[PDB]
Amino acid sequence: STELTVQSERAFQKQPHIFTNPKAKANRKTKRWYKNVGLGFKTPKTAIEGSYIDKKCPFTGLVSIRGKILTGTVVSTRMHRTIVIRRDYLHYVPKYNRYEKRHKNVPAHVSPAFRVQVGDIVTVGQCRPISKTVRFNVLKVASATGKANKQFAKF
Amino acid sequence: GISRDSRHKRAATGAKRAQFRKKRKFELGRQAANTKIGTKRIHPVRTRGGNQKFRALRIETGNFSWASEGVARKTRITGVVYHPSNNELVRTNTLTKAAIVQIDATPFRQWYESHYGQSLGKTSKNTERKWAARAAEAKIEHAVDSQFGAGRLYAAISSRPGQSGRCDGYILEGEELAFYLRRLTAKK
Amino acid sequence: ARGPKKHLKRLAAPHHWMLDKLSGCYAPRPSAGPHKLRESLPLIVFLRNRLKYALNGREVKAILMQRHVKVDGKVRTDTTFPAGFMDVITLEATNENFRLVYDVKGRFAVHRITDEEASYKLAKVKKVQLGKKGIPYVVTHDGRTIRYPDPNIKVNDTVKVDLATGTITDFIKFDTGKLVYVTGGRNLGRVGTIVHRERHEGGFDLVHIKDSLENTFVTRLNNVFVIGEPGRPWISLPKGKGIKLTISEERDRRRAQHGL
Amino acid sequence: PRAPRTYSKTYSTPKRPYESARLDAELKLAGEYGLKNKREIYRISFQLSKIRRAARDLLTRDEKDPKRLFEGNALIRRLVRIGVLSEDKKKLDYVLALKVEDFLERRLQTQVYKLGLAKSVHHAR
RNA sequence: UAUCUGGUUGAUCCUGCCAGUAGUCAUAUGCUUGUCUCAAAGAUUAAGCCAUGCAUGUCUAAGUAUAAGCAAUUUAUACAGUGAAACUGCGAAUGGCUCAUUAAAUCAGUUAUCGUUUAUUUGAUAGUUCCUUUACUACAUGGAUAUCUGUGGUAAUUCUAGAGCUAAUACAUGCUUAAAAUCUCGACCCUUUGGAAGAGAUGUAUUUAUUAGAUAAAAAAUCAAUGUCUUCGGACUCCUUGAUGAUUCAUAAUAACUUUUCGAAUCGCAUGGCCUUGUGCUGGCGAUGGUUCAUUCAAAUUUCUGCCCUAUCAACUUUCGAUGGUAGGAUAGUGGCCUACCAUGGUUUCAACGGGUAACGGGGAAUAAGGGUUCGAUUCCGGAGAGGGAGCCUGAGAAACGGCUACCA
RNA sequence: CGGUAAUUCCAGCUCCAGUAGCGUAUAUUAAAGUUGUUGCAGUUAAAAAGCUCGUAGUUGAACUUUGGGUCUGGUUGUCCG
RNA sequence: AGGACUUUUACUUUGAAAAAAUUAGAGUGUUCAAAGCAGGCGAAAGCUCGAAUAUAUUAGCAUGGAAUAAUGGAAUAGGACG
RNA sequence: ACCCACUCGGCACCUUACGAGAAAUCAAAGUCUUUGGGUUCUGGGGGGAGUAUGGUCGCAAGGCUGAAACUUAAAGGAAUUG
RNA sequence: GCCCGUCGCUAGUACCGAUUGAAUGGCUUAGUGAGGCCUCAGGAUUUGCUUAGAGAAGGGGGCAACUCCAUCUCAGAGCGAAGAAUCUGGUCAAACUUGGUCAUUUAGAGGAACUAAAAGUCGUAACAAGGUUUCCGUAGGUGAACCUGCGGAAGGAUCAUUA
Ligand SMILES: [Mg+2]
Ligand SMILES: [Mg+2]
Ligand SMILES: [Mg+2]
Ligand SMILES: [Mg+2]
Ligand SMILES: [Mg+2]
Ligand SMILES: [Mg+2]
Ligand SMILES: [Mg+2]
Ligand SMILES: [Mg+2]
Ligand SMILES: [Mg+2]
Ligand SMILES: [Mg+2]
Ligand SMILES: [Mg+2]
Ligand SMILES: [Mg+2]
Ligand SMILES: [Mg+2]
Ligand SMILES: [Mg+2]
Ligand SMILES: [Mg+2]
Ligand SMILES: [Mg+2]
Ligand SMILES: [Mg+2]
Ligand SMILES: [Mg+2]
Ligand SMILES: [Mg+2]
Ligand SMILES: [Mg+2]
Ligand SMILES: [Mg+2]
Ligand SMILES: [Mg+2]
Ligand SMILES: [Mg+2]
Ligand SMILES: [Mg+2]
Ligand SMILES: [Mg+2]
Ligand SMILES: [Mg+2]
Ligand SMILES: [Mg+2]
Ligand SMILES: [Mg+2]
Ligand SMILES: [Mg+2]
Ligand SMILES: [Mg+2]
Ligand SMILES: [Mg+2]
Ligand SMILES: [Mg+2]
Ligand SMILES: [Mg+2]
Ligand SMILES: [Mg+2]
Ligand SMILES: [Mg+2]
Ligand SMILES: [Mg+2]
Ligand SMILES: [Mg+2]
Ligand SMILES: [Mg+2]
Ligand SMILES: [Mg+2]
Ligand SMILES: [Mg+2]
Ligand SMILES: [Mg+2]
Ligand SMILES: [Mg+2]
Ligand SMILES: [Mg+2]
Ligand SMILES: [Mg+2]
Ligand SMILES: [Mg+2]
Repeated sequence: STELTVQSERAFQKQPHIFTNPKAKANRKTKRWYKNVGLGFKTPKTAIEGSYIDKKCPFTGLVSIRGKILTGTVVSTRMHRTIVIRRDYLHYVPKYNRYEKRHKNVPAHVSPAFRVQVGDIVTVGQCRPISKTVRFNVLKVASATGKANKQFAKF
Repeated sequence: GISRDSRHKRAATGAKRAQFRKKRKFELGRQAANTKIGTKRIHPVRTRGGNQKFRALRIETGNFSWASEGVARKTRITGVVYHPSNNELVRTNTLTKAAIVQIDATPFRQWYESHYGQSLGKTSKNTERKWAARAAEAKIEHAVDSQFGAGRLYAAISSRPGQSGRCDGYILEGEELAFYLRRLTAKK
Repeated sequence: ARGPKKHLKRLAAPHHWMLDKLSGCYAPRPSAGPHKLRESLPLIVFLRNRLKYALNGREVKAILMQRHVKVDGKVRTDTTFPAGFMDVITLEATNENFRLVYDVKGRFAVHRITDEEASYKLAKVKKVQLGKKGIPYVVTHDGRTIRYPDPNIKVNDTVKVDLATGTITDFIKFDTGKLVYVTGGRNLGRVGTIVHRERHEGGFDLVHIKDSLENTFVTRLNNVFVIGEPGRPWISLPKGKGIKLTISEERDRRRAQHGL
Repeated sequence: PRAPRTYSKTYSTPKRPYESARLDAELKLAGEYGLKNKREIYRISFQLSKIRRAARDLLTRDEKDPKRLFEGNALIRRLVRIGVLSEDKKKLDYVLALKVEDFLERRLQTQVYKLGLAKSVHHAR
């Protein structure tokens, strides 16, 4: 779901105010800026050496992670550059002393540095309002597959 | 009267929210500046908490910066050639942020001449020794020399004339220019 | 409400001003000043109620106007000045000096304190920043902006303002095993020693405090104010030294110390 | 708008309003101590019930529990200060055994009658 | 504050409801009514309509005094006293009332603003306004303007047109004023290690580019570039760096930019010291201002969870923004908040969407073995509203209504 | 209850209950184990879909270190100082 | 106090929090009480103790525990260590 | 193919209360005030009424879903004596 | 003994209902759209710089470039600066007209009912073997309860034929 071209749209895609000097003869790939979101969260090497842009990247973009940290399960990875996470919980009805299974759908913005798919449990972090509904940035794909790490059977 | 609150929008689910708390003053939105070229005419607007804002409609000259050697000069904007949002602004010569314009480019030219003196487009001993110590490091790339011979520089504006009132930006240079000229050749 | 609010109804006043719920519809709203109004103490409350030197509003106004009150070496002629925690109130008449420290019930108790030490004040460091032209500065809890501080003074620290020049006299570094005061919540007025300060990556530092009676509790770091070294407080602690005797122990104190 | 001060009821009429034995007992207590109405017995029964709810709640709590100690001995000292509970039975288990007649006995009416300066209960009233 | 009783039958045991019983900061009403304390009170229907009268104006020794107002006496040649009026400044956005709209809406608990504005209060905060400085008001720059004096108009309204003076912390301008260091440009020489007479700019504010804003730990060779000292082997040994969990943060630096913001032409009291003994030089305590950064009162948004009945409401939303992407505009600021072009998405049997609420949410009230049921218009906290709707000036703060504009009634 | 002896209607006498309060109306709570999670019933009193499959929901067999010995700290009831 | 890996929960103990008023409840002769946060004691010559506590059963934060209930490891070894 | 003994599963049956019910009776209608193995559907006095309306299925017949206004002190279950 | 239905009378409740009704409110197609705000213009008037030539009479403090002067004063003309009415395009959009739609009230000829009142009428279905056992589903019929046909069920009037 990611275009091969590093910039695909009409506007140019650059990290604002990080400049690579063309007159210089170092001729490294580019000058890519990055940061660590803290909380003992490892920045992915796919973001470290990657070539995407993703204005709203917790690791490379301007957005900062602060506030709530929510763990959930991916219910929809199939809309562009964003994720829909199913968070399940038990509401405690006290008149019966009984619990009640309930679910909420939290939109978030997964960076291209992560490879997500339906069913992955994801640790996500609070940030600024990114869109009308997304307020969280995907920070870790804990379960990449879960039960699909081993697929084939060849003794 | 143009509100920017979220109440008039439908909910994430899609329900039509009922009207509530008729829109306030801390939620207002003002008219677009849709600036033009020529006969500088900046109108002050008194916004929230004082803080004079400046609408910069009809702006002709502004500061522009060169990143390679890092030098800024006041120069004239001469039309807009590309806009990443809407080509309608390009046809109407509406100047907003991130628009791509042409530059008279003379001030950069004789700054280069008094700085390196390579005679693009085709003394005291102190200046001669400065140039000798420079030792022709001014190996600036070929396309900028091409439009120097043409005489009009390709620049991308970076200031917001709608808010700041200025007309500041930077010249396209390096792969930047590359990208956009492809787009321009798409237009051509 | 469209704009700021300038009225404080009597029931909405903090229960540490602890006024009478009758005999008045409103309560003195503290004007803007060095302290949060929820945490501060208006001068009218301190004089009319705590000291009873006055009788009502007009008397407090007359007292403040003729420049007998001196808050931290300054006159402060406004009725609802937020004289907050650790401020010094000087009355040249009766030559008396007070320092506002919470009694362990958690209230701004009347603390008559000597003239010699009244020259200075203590303060908690809430920020250490670099202002324009590269000048370091420190913001205390009073909002005092002290310029050119000691280079190794950090946040959450404590410092000793001379209160005359308003500069840096001495400071105490926040770390384990240090005498400390509590300035909010259930542990108001409590004084102890820092046993441990659990970091809690991501926010809301907590510190464990053990007092002289060997009781232990835990409090937020925003809520904490280092006051000196164990056995050597840098100020004169109020009567009781904030041990928080149990209600049964308080009853035993009432029974034992009793003469009529 | 000024902060209200809380008025509160001090009696509770019984559920069965026409119990013959209860009515006769109430009249006996009214005539013994010269009570003007039968609301007086309701008030004393309500006071006894409040004291008793507190006593049973404290009893439910575990022995040697700070709440039990503090509030229990507070209630006992208050009742022995009133005089209804004799010093012999300061135990918080005899406090449940108090009867309405005990609080009736400590009224200034009956005390003036006991001292003898009033030779009749209605004379005391 | 764990209780039952009368009624189906000729009679019985049940299921069952009706009725009885006790409440009710739940009202209404009937009949009575002596005292002290205390107190709700046009919420229910009509957020229906309003005569009339009040409900916000404000002056200190310290902004402006020529009222032809008062005091004219012990303080009075500009002025001092008191003081109408008016200009100026500030509040009028607080308070008070009502619950009409509103069902993830408000609100409650709990977070966030490294996503923003903030009069005031409190603490700090600036030499450069000179621009070629060998000719300027800085011992003080200009013009209006209310109040007032007089002429009116209208039937009337806090309706004001014309004329004549007049002021400011009102409106406009504008001066000093150091040194230092850093950048840039050179009248020359003397053969390199090239190194130097000298000239202009640099406060802050705004805008844009770029740089620094470091940091896990011992040694090398080499090549180039070429810097100091050389006791001419070569050594380079010394490099300064704050905060958070994180940043493009704080801050600093370079280049520039601006229809060029601020950097005291303001008041009161006391009027001391130096003698350069003159109105000379300096000089205290305050009051107002004033840029920026904090702090406080806050304001806006904002994370998780929590709402009454209903399926005789099962699919809802998107051409007109519905979900997301990017760029721009607007915003104080994030944000489909709006626009342009793309993607076709988002919610839902864990009840979405729709409908109803004689629903404002909550702290709480009644009731009480325990579990609960009902109520919460109203003394506190929030929200909303001023007949219904929209629109806006002033300010720090209003979509204000005891502020205006228009439509509807 | 009232159909010529009305303990029930209208009155007089006596008495009863609350008492400066009492009576009515609606609403509501306990009574209501007549909303039942604690805690209701379904053979005939009202009430087991005609039967079976079946998504969601609810629920779901057993099993993965149990023992011991010592030292030692508080708290008790110990016997008494 | 730093790199390093962290199976994840549900559950439960403790604490910080859940504004005051209200409920509970301590002290206190408003003449008693509803109440109120007062008051008390000197020799009468200024000296004083107060304005206690608990609960809120949900959501969030920290913390100790590991029975009960659920998920995950190593089966193609692409497993664990040196 | 019978006979004897045992066992699993099924339609059933006799006796009994030591258990349950208002009883008739039930070996489940027991293990229920000493109240909790999992789970689905249904009922809240009688009548109006399984009526009207609104859906939905059906060619039609009709099926599924399905009240209220109002009225009523009973309707009803089992058993006992006539 | 008890009771069932049709028809007959009275009061109430509710429904359907042609009238292609009526009102209110909600949205809404289409067409108008006040007023504010922004913008394009516009330019009454107020002004400042200028030498733009006069009378002013030392209209400088020396008959004269006054040894001109913040000089009397308009034709100047330019250059500004502020700037009202008016006005171009939007923008927020109230509201109007026109139909459409839905929701609630709202009448309404007439029709089909259901209750309560029990001393009307015609029968006597059910409760006993109710004198044809009863009841259920379905279909037909008929003054009326009801009858009949086909399958059931005992809540039957049999728990029973190894006679
Ligand atoms: Mg208000
Ligand atoms: Mg009960
Ligand atoms: Mg019967
Ligand atoms: Mg009978
Ligand atoms: Mg009843
Ligand atoms: Mg009297
Ligand atoms: Mg009303
Ligand atoms: Mg004024
Ligand atoms: Mg005066
Ligand atoms: Mg709704
Ligand atoms: Mg950088
Ligand atoms: Mg910065
Ligand atoms: Mg954007
Ligand atoms: Mg309402
Ligand atoms: Mg309310
Ligand atoms: Mg409510
Ligand atoms: Mg209402
Ligand atoms: Mg309110
Ligand atoms: Mg309003
Ligand atoms: Mg009205
Ligand atoms: Mg203001
Ligand atoms: Mg309004
Ligand atoms: Mg009004
Ligand atoms: Mg108002
Ligand atoms: Mg007005
Ligand atoms: Mg008689
Ligand atoms: Mg039942
Ligand atoms: Mg039957
Ligand atoms: Mg039945
Ligand atoms: Mg069945
Ligand atoms: Mg299933
Ligand atoms: Mg198991
Ligand atoms: Mg509270
Ligand atoms: Mg009480
Ligand atoms: Mg029924
Ligand atoms: Mg039926
Ligand atoms: Mg139908
Ligand atoms: Mg029977
Ligand atoms: Mg009728
Ligand atoms: Mg127009
Ligand atoms: Mg016949
Ligand atoms: Mg028959
Ligand atoms: Mg026959
Ligand atoms: Mg026959
Ligand atoms: Mg028959």
